[PDB]
Amino acid sequence: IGIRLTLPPPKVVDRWNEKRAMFGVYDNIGILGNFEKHPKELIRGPIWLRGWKGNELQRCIRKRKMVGSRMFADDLHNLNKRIRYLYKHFNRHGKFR
Amino acid sequence: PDYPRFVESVDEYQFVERLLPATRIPDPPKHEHYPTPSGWQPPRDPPPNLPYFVRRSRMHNIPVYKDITHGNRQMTVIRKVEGDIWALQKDVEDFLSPLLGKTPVTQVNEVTGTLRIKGYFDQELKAWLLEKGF
Amino acid sequence: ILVCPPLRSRAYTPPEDLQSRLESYVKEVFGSSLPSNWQDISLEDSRLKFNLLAHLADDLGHVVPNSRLHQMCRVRDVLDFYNVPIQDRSKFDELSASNLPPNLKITWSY
Amino acid sequence: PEPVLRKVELPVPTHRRPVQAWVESLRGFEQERVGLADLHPDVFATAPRLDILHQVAMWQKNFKRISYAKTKTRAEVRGGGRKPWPQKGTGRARHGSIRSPLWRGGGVAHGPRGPTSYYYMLPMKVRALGLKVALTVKLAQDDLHIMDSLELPTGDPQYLTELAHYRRWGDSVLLVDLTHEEMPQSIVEATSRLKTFNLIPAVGLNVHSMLKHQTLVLTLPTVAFLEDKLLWQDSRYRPLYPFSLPYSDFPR
Amino acid sequence: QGGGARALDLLRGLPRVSLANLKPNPGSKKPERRPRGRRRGRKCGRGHKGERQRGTRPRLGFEGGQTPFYIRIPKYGFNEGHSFRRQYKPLSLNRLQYLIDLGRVDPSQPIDLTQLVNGRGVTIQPLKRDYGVQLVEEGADTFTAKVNIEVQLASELAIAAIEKNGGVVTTAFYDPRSLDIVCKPVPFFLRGQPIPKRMLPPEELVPYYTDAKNRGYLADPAKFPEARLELARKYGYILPDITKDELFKMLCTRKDPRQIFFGLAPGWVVNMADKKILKPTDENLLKYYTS
Amino acid sequence: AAKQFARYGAASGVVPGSLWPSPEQLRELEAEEREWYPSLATMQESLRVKQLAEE
Ligand SMILES: [Mg+2]
Repeated sequence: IGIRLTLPPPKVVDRWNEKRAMFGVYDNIGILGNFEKHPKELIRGPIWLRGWKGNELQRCIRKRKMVGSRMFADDLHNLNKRIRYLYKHFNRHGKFR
Repeated sequence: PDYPRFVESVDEYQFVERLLPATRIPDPPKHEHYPTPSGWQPPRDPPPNLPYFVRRSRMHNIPVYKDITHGNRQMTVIRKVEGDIWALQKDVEDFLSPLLGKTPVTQVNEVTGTLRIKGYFDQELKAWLLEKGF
Repeated sequence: ILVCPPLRSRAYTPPEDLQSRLESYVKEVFGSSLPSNWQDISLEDSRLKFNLLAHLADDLGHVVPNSRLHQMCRVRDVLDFYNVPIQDRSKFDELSASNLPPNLKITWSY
Repeated sequence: PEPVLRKVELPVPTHRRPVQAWVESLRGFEQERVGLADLHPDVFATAPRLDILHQVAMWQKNFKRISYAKTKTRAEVRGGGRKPWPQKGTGRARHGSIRSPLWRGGGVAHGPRGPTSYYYMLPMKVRALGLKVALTVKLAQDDLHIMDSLELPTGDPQYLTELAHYRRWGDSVLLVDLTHEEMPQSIVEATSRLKTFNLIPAVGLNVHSMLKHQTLVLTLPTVAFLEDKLLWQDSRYRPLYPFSLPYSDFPR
Repeated sequence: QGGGARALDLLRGLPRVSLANLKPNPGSKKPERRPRGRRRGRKCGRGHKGERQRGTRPRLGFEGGQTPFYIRIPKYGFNEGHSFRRQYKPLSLNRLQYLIDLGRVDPSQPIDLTQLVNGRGVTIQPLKRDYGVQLVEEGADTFTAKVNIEVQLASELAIAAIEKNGGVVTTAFYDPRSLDIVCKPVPFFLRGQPIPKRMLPPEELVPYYTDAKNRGYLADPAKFPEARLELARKYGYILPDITKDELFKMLCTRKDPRQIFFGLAPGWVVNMADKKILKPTDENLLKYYTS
Repeated sequence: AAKQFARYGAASGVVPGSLWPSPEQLRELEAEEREWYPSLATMQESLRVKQLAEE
């Protein structure tokens, strides 16, 4: 029970598909391009996460600030509750003070 | 739509160019006498004939730094060492043995070209490396 | 039709008359001004270095690699480089040609 | 045929001497030894810092990673508002909601909470030093080749494939021209049909590509560009504002 | 000669550096500690019951109910009005001399905030309520350069060191907006705003800047000869005649009190793209910027 | 638009006359200056009067 009885379908990786072969190209776009662009401008993703990092409370606060006016009501309500929950957790509970 | 009248000019733009900073640290001017009033000496030319080399920093100073950890670990670091760093260590051992009365405690970091000494010796080491041509 | 030459062997053996053939090339590139101590001639000039080293490569089929070019400061160095033989055999061939005892059998499934 | 002899433009430290590489060509199979190039020792003969390569390689691999993994907490799983049965009396374990992380179909206690960013920035000088080290390492291990240009006699990929095999260039080759727009159309046609021979402009050079490919091919214009860009970091003041704004001596 | 080249030639005989044989520097990657196994699981470092094991101990500074240490000390205005106090980045005569000796400040021309910032001699933070540089005396004995320097505050002994070498020093006020502009001209020019007027000091600073003993930029020029003579008598040097010097014209250059930059007037727009300067000619505008 | 002019100059297409305050704006600038930024003589006069009271 719990362990598969046949080998899984073999996994073939093309180590030289175009995505892998060109990975990292232009990561020095600033230092090699007269700093017209910053490498963070190459990051694609949510508008609230490009070239920025934080813990989960900071991300939720940042997402609420920037796209919160555009969120669906159920999702915005969950985000409000999540911020409140993390607010209590990070400010009032834990081993260290 | 009336607008305030203006006059373009190119003669006064020299005054704008005087305000722009450079990205490149300027090379120090030539001085009739050394050391300069501030105390700065340029490296010796031709470079000294030694197994190791200590390059100057981007601001043209000798790369000897004091460092501190734990609030009590006084340390002197010599950076930017080329060549044989184990020869530099022996010389620093022999230069500082009389001053301490014993062999200095040192770390040789071959990877980074850095010598680390226990104790503050930044002034003595600076004056001593400067008398070597570095 | 464009035909690429066959793959060139890396194996190299220093010729017996190396010093003589080098000395000839030295005089051909640097002249006969300083025949004495020709081995101490410096290769600081890049044109002379290229001429000397491109000649040795054409002739001897063995070129100084980029990692070593800066180390060819004098003619002593170039001579010492071509005194070193190179072997191009694989590890199976090297091992099988190592006087294996009767009870050592090496196979190769590659 | 006069040799192509490249000298270093930027001043070399007196205590150091330039390193050198054959200048080569892609115009014929045997067109090696077309010249001799001086290379700046501070760019192509720096201390071999593999620890710095790992730093820069990991910054490249991770700094742009956005994770999209996400789980629902016990707060976000559908329903689950009411207390399943009374606190006392039933002889059951006490439970506040059917979507606690103890229940099948419950929330996830400490699951991924994406989208999660991994953005960080190694200091510019570390990022510039990683480029030098990779170049120094390619030269030192005989994986660097300087060409005068990347022009080919034909745009046929098999030629470039056969040429690499003849010159013992390895399985993967990274071609660096100076500019994207001014790449020879022949090398563009050959590399576009290949997987392991990759053509990039100078501005796209990076530690991850140089490590992925076994062989690194640089035209001579690229070398001058690289020496200029990387040696600039060694002599520059600390900035007063982003280097994208006007300075006295920058750019060029 | 040694380890340096000994590493690159040692690399020639090693496998190729690839993405498969890299590693962080030893000591750079401390291991993660996870609450798993005998040593680190079970109670997992949190102890046994109480508030601490349950994660509910009181806030920082709470002492269990005893009136806490940080509350039972009396309020005292150590930090009252800290945010409106003016701060001055000190510039030493040791540091000034060093900047000149290394070529980062040019003594052949007037030295003001722009030249000190651009030579990376001082770092000014107007947002942290910096009002400029105070010229401090440290290094006065060994200071030899002759300069025409403009600062915001200057010590008498610093002034004596400047003037004993044949130099000139004036103290000038910069309001926080003018200070921000004078410190980073290029970012301001990229705003496309007319150069503003440099405001006057507030009342409490008007006496400092109208006083010749401070070489104030609003001080009476006729009173400077005496004040320069007093320091020479006080400190025992002979005041040089700077009118006789060839750089005398340079030594006299002073901005107008309402002027932020040498050679540029209030109300001008700097066009860095075309390298032009636009001057308004409307009378109302022109009267505003000259007033 | 003022920032676009500063970055690209005439290529921006901004009429440079729009860079200085308009007559109504100039009136507001001068009014705020008169209220909050007194003349040199006024401040000197104020210090003189204040100094007499203390003396
Ligand atoms: Mg039961």
